[PDB]
Amino acid sequence: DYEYGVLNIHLTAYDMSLAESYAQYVHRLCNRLSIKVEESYAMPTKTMLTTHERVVQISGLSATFAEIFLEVLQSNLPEGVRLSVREHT
Amino acid sequence: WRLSGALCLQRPPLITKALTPLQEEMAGLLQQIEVERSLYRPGARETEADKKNDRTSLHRKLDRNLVLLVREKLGDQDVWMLPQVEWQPGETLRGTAERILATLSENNMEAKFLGNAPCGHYKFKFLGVKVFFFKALLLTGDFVQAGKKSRHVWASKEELGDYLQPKYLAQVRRFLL
Amino acid sequence: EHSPEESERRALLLKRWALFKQQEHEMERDAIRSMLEAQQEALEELKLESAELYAEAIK
RNA sequence: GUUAAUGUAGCUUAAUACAAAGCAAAGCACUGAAAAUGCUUAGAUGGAUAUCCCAUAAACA
Repeated sequence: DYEYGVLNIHLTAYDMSLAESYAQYVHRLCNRLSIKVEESYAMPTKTMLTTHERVVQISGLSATFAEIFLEVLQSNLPEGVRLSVREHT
Repeated sequence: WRLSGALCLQRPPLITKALTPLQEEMAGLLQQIEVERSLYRPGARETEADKKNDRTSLHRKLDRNLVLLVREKLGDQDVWMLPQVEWQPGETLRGTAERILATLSENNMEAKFLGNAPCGHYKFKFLGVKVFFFKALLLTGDFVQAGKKSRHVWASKEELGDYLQPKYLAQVRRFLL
Repeated sequence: EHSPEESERRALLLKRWALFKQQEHEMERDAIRSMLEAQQEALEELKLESAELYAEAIK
């Protein structure tokens, strides 16, 4: 018996507001799908200019649900934002 | 009983839907205020322009999703099928699913099997046989040998009905987009 | 910077864009339900022929 | 075709009366997230009696 793990999506965008707007937008999209989001953590600045990364916690996926979800997420991606999918520690 | 396994491969849409011009100009406006209120060779956009007929090539479409569809030959049958391979009960569906990824396609496609539960099963009889349709999501696909001797076609659902007539093969749309 | 007329024009279509998304989500949610129900339907189909094979699948 | 499902809007036997209702869901604003809150968005009798029914989709086929 196995189920989809809890995978954090790190929304990395140079502009904080753009990431926040997508973070609010993507989370609201998750509300449509009823996807549980435990937390939205903020990473420190990517000091070298700096960039801002925002975690969108995602818990619980299904085989058919997962395939549609990623497709919706891609289309939602407004501009110059890089998506990421990584298993939580 | 003869056991035959198949995989319903899913190709992600690489390119997002284009934003409206008002969104772009609105994006410019929010971009400017964001700085004020800030708190602390690439591949071609569409690689289909040159081909126009390479259904075999994985990159038949980039804006939309695709599903691999491979002509298959059996001992007594030769019909257009979803990617299919012969499997044994000892191997689990994911293990059989993995074999389909390399056996039929022999490519370095990037696939992860997160859900072991299958999405499609249909029985075809003339000898009792059944087809297993697995489900998986692709982050990206690197399909080697685009021009194979096989008639593999990447089409999500548009060509599924055209090539797969019977309900045992035309109902694959039920779990597809 | 958008003009006040532009905001009014955008405001009208933003409602349509919200409406377009809202209709899509209802279909999308129902589509998942059919797909999930179809996935359950696929689960039942092979169970009749051979339940032992699912023993590996359910893992 | 035989069995069988299944047809007010995600849900409801809310309703056929004085309303096609209530609930779920939705945009934006409000910036930990969520929830709350303000301002806003879209809808059904696919169908009859006063059970068949055509459509749909299954085991038989």
